[PDB]
Amino acid sequence: LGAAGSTMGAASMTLTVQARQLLSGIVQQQNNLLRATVWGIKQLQARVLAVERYLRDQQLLGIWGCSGKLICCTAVPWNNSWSNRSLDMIWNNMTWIEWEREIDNYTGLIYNLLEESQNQQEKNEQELLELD
Amino acid sequence: LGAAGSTMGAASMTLTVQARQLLSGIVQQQNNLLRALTVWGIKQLQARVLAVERYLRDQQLLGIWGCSGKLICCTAVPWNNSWSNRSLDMIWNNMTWIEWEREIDNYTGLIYNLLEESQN
Amino acid sequence: LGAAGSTMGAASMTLTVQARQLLSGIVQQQNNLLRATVWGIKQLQARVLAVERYLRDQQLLGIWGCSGKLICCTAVPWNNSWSNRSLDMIWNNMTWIEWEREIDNYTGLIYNLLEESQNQQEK
Amino acid sequence: WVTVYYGVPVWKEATTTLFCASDAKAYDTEVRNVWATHCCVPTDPNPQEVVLENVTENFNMWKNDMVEQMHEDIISLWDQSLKPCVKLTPLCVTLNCTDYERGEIKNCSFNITTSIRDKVQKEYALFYKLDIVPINNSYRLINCNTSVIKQACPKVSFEPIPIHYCAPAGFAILKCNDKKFNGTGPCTNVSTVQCTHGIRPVVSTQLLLNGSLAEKEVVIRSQNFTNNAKVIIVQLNESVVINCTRPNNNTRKSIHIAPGRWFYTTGAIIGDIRQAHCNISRVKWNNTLKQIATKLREQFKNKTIAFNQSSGGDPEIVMHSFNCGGEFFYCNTTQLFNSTWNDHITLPCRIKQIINMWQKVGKAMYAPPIRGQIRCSSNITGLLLTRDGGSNENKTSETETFRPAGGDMRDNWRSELYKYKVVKIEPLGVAPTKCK
Amino acid sequence: GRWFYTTGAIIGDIRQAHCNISRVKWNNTLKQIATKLREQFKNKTIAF
Amino acid sequence: YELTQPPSVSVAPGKTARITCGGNNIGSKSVHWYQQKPGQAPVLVIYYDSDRPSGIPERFSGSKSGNTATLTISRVEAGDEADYYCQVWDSSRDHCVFGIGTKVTVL
Amino acid sequence: QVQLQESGPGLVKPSEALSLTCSVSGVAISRHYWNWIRQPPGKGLEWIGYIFFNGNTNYSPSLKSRVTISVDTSKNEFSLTLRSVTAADTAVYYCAREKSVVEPDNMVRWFDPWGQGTLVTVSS
Ligand SMILES: *[C@@H]1O[C@H](CO)[C@@H](O[C@@H]2O[C@H](CO)[C@@H](O[C@@H]3O[C@H](CO[C@H]4O[C@H](CO[C@H]5O[C@H](CO)[C@@H](O)[C@H](O)[C@@H]5O)[C@@H](O)[C@H](O[C@H]5O[C@H](CO)[C@@H](O)[C@H](O)[C@@H]5O)[C@@H]4O)[C@@H](O)[C@H](O[C@H]4O[C@H](CO)[C@@H](O)[C@H](O)[C@@H]4O)[C@@H]3O)[C@H](O)[C@H]2NC(C)=O)[C@H](O)[C@H]1NC(C)=O
Ligand SMILES: *[C@@H]1O[C@H](CO)[C@@H](O[C@@H]2O[C@H](CO)[C@@H](O[C@@H]3O[C@H](CO[C@H]4O[C@H](CO[C@H]5O[C@H](CO)[C@@H](O)[C@H](O)[C@@H]5O)[C@@H](O)[C@H](O[C@H]5O[C@H](CO)[C@@H](O)[C@H](O)[C@@H]5O)[C@@H]4O)[C@@H](O)[C@H](O[C@H]4O[C@H](CO)[C@@H](O)[C@H](O)[C@@H]4O)[C@@H]3O)[C@H](O)[C@H]2NC(C)=O)[C@H](O)[C@H]1NC(C)=O
Ligand SMILES: *[C@@H]1O[C@H](CO)[C@@H](O[C@@H]2O[C@H](CO)[C@@H](O)[C@H](O)[C@H]2NC(C)=O)[C@H](O)[C@H]1NC(C)=O
Ligand SMILES: *[C@@H]1O[C@H](CO)[C@@H](O)[C@H](O)[C@H]1NC(C)=O
Ligand SMILES: *[C@@H]1O[C@H](CO)[C@@H](O)[C@H](O)[C@H]1NC(C)=O
Ligand SMILES: *[C@@H]1O[C@H](CO)[C@@H](O)[C@H](O)[C@H]1NC(C)=O
Ligand SMILES: *[C@@H]1O[C@H](CO)[C@@H](O)[C@H](O)[C@H]1NC(C)=O
Ligand SMILES: *[C@@H]1O[C@H](CO)[C@@H](O)[C@H](O)[C@H]1NC(C)=O
Ligand SMILES: *[C@@H]1O[C@H](CO)[C@@H](O)[C@H](O)[C@H]1NC(C)=O
Ligand SMILES: *[C@@H]1O[C@H](CO)[C@@H](O)[C@H](O)[C@H]1NC(C)=O
Ligand SMILES: *[C@@H]1O[C@H](CO)[C@@H](O)[C@H](O)[C@H]1NC(C)=O
Repeated sequence: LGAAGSTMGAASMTLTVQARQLLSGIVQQQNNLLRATVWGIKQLQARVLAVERYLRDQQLLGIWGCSGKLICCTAVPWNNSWSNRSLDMIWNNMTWIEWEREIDNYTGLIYNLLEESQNQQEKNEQELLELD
Repeated sequence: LGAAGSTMGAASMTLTVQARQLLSGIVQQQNNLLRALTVWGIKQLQARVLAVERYLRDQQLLGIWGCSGKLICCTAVPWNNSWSNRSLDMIWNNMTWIEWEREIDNYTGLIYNLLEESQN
Repeated sequence: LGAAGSTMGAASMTLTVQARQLLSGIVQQQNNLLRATVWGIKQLQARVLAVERYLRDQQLLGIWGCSGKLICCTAVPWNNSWSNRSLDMIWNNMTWIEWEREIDNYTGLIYNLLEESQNQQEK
Repeated sequence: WVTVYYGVPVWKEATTTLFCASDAKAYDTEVRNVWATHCCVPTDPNPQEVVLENVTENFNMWKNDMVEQMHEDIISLWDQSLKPCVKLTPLCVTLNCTDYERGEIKNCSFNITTSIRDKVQKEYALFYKLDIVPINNSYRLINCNTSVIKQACPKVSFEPIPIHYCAPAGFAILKCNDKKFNGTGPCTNVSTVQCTHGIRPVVSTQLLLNGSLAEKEVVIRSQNFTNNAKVIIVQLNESVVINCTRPNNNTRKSIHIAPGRWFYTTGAIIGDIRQAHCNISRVKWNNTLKQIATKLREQFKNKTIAFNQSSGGDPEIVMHSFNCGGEFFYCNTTQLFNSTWNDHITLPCRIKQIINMWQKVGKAMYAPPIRGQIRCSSNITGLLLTRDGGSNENKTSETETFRPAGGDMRDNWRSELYKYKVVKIEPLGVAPTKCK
Repeated sequence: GRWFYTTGAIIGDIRQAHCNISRVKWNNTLKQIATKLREQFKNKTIAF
Repeated sequence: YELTQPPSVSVAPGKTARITCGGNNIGSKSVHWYQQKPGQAPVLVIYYDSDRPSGIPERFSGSKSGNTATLTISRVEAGDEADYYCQVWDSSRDHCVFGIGTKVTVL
Repeated sequence: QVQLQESGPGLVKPSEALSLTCSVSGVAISRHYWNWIRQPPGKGLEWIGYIFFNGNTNYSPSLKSRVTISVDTSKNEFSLTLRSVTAADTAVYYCAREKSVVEPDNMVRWFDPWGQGTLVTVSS
């Protein structure tokens, strides 16, 4: 399932294979277990929520160009005002949970920049390249 | 769903944003988190199921066209001026884009399959 | 959507065209919009499950590294313990129905092996 | 440079809907089980927990949403279960009662609201006095002035089979396995589980009747000890066995009350009438209190501990209400608490059939009698105590009193959910890197 | 279980219910009518 | 995977030393550097491709280009004598690769 | 931040297994990857292998037929065993704490605090 007491660097060394277990868990296995208005409508609502959450994450990876990717690098630079720490403190002293909390306040900014650049400015550039 | 430039956003300026595509499949999650009585409950659940179904249908169509990974997708289909035409400057500088619906819904309505079936 | 009794080779030839119809949507275009208290709850259950099936197939293929494709060549070797038949006979004597039944008890294993071998691709 | 990662092991506190997973099979068909099997998920074969090395989390027994969800499923199911059963409204008429401790059991002459022919017919039934209002010798049933009283259906069994609560995918339950956790604050030794252990949905007040035990010693937990108005939940590390009986051989009769429906009551008593007593060993009870008082004194340093008596004018709060075979025993606990500590036991009980369960209004369940005699037993595993308050003596008299009182069933559920928290998984995150 | 809630007695004298409005001059409504008066049977005296 | 590195280089005191390595796709894979004093465990001098960790003098800096990589030490001191190593991680094998170590002498 | 402490048998015979243990007095074993590095006298550095407490382990190909690594998080220590250790395996065996940054296809790792190493002599 995971660890998360580990630092970002260590935890992520296995992201390639830890991911695709968490992903799998969202859709597979539980739905075989469940093949059986108290425990009626509630289960239907739970199924709907799981689907909605799943699609949200896939849509964002898609909008940011990380289609089928677990790790993806894009053209947006890091703004040093956010977590103005050395690269090592971020990757080797802090854990993923601590990290997400520190930059929770910049999530909207990061996501907006990712959308403006990746697959947006980038695709207008591709339409121009394909004109010939 | 800011829709800045929904009318006369040149047409080409609308395309520098395309930021309203992250609402129909996402804001519903936020609405459900805020909520977290069948008289209202069934209808609201039906609305949620439909919003998902509509989202997926558009994704399936983009998949068939070979456009699922793109926000902007150029396909190998010539535009047919017998349906509708004007100069490209008018098209790209003055957005409405409704004049095309009767004809396009049949032209591209069919081509999405023809194109992929005969692509190579 | 016939040729069910045809051999695997014959049925998979041009699998893509047959597949586009099967995959035009589970419900094609929302039951081609033709269809657009207990009766209601039973139908919501049916619709939700159709959505889950669609997504599960896409997710599993994505995990295996097969996306935007119908036919994918993977990193898992065939184990003769699953089946030890000539490549030619399974493809030109057997049908897909017969084949799927023949190796039905190895489905969980093969799928699990594919997830592990396909996930271990650096990424 | 911004790098986006998917599958990042980060979670946030969350509230969601949990699934009911039953314990193996109790799929009886003569009488269906209600708390278990009814619309429940098959057991997920024992998965293992995952310990998260060095992950510490903040757990809180109070304001724990899992307690609230258990509460809502219990109340909702209780009502859904009773809903499709016969109304006893036609029985809300004047009774003429003659009796047969004295008038413990009332022998009442009844005028039937006619069920079929719309012409008068008469019958009789025995009742316990606790269900009757002495409103010239005119008697009425107690809850007819509030709402519809419904008879529980004979095909439904309210047997408290343990239920496992399971997270929907994308969610997880964290469990606190730290030693002597007192229900609040940070916990180490945190693991992630798929489902909770089974919790037996026992409904009781003034005494816990079944459940888990403290690991090494009696553990006393409260939201705040200083505030006397908080409930102190005491979990024992040793089980004390309680034996309850109703040694009265009852003959059941069925009275027609509506087309398609019958009312069940007691027609006659065979042999002499006896009290429905409960028995607790003297030795185990005193040793249990000694241990509680010792730990309680550590919390309330240098004072003598008294437990005194339960108090209030409402039997639902004052007495425990042990559910034995489906009948409800309201028991006198004075003999268990009226003592102090400074360095068998028989309890009389009464039987009541019309109950506004959960101490609510607008409804009541009628428990039909059980044929013959009954016996049951259970493991107490814990007490609910409150503090008496302050005084003008400024505690120079010590004698701090911890009364045997509860009155809110969410505490029973809370006592076994203190170990669990619900979180949601958020797989996306970003970090600075040095690439494209 | 069915209780009817009704009125017992009136204490003190009995009096008619009423609503108060005071010296409202809604002449600006009439002027909007005047604007649309030309459509509503041409220019006419306005009565309520 | 293997790294290419010269056995030695000598420099005059006060001069800048150019200690180098190379190999395939060195541009794609980050190359970090270590300094080993005789009898001591190696100490990281450059992390990632050019980042100097605390405790390492400002005279130490690095750069990556093409199929080669360089450790630059300005104003060399007698105390800089050491064996300097390059290291890369081959992600396709988990093959941790060290260079031979250039013996650097300050005259 | 992290001080590592080596231990070992010193001299071992040419057919015996070598078992070395390093403790960590800095940080928890579960926070970082741990690595073993070999240095024969007169030679440069050779990587042996890495381990993380969750079972993610790997080795340098040159030693794969003879090597295993394990950790014990309850004593906050880790160890290396090399089987059939011969004269050619005389070396200083070092322990180091591994740090990293994760990039899409070029993962970077560093050995930043090092122990001082223990010399293992292999002879008759
Ligand atoms: C409330 O009701 C309960 C019953 O519902 C009643 O329970 C009894 O409580 C007393 C203590 O107060 C228990 O006393 C102990 O008995 C131990 C011996 O019994 C063990 O072995 C039984 C079977 O083998 C023996 O007996 C058979 C005859 O039946 C004989 O042929 C064999 O050769 C052999 O001698 C076994 O049944 C029993 O219980 C287990 O199995 C039953 C199966 O039906 C199951 O229902 C039980 O839950 C349980 O799993 C048990 O395993 C004895 O060893 C023990 O000694 C210790 O304590 C004394 C204290 O003085 C020390 O001196 C001594 O050194 C030891 O430390 C002790 O004497 C009794 O067993 C209970 N009986 C039952 C049936 O559960 C409560 O008392 C009632 N309470 C009140 C307040 O009313
Ligand atoms: C239906 O019932 C309502 C009552 O429920 C009744 O309402 C009154 O209507 C009259 C007529 O329009 C109002 O009279 C006007 O008051 C203007 C001044 O308003 C300010 O001062 C008020 C009084 O101040 C005293 O009390 C305060 C208490 O806190 C104290 O500090 C002051 O020092 C002083 O002693 C004050 O009540 C009022 O408060 C407003 O906000 C509260 C918020 O809770 C709200 O409850 C109040 O209702 C009110 O909105 C405010 O601070 C005054 O300037 C004005 O005179 C000019 O205009 C008239 C226009 O005709 C000219 O002729 C005149 O020459 C001036 O140019 C006038 O005197 C009165 O204030 C209303 N409210 C009350 C409580 O009496 C309706 O009339 C009834 N209708 C019918 C059809 O019956
Ligand atoms: C509650 O009481 C029951 C007895 O009715 C206990 O059940 C027995 O427990 C022992 C272990 O101590 C088992 O060997 C027996 O097989 C069990 N018997 C039955 C009928 O289940 C039960 O353990 C008690 N619960 C607690 C928490 O003490
Ligand atoms: C767990 O983490 C805390 C973080 O402050 C640390 O103090 C503690 O020593 C760690 N426990 C172990 C033994 O890893
Ligand atoms: C109850 O009272 C009736 C008379 O009203 C009598 O006939 C009947 O026998 C009594 N029931 C019992 C159990 O004594
Ligand atoms: C009950 O009956 C007795 C005996 O006839 C009578 O004295 C008493 O007043 C009656 N009850 C009431 C409420 O009047
Ligand atoms: C940590 O939790 C595991 C699982 O509950 C347990 O086996 C282990 O003994 C615990 N260690 C402690 C109490 O620190
Ligand atoms: C419960 O704790 C007390 C602490 O004084 C101990 O003496 C007793 O033996 C424990 N009970 C059990 C069943 O272990
Ligand atoms: C529970 O223990 C913690 C320390 O671990 C303490 O801060 C908290 O106040 C205690 N709870 C109560 C009700 O006193
Ligand atoms: C318990 O019995 C005593 C007997 O003296 C009595 O005074 C007390 O009121 C009874 N308690 C309850 C709850 O009935
Ligand atoms: C309980 O309180 C009463 C006063 O209300 C007192 O008379 C009695 O002795 C007390 N019981 C104990 C055990 O202290």
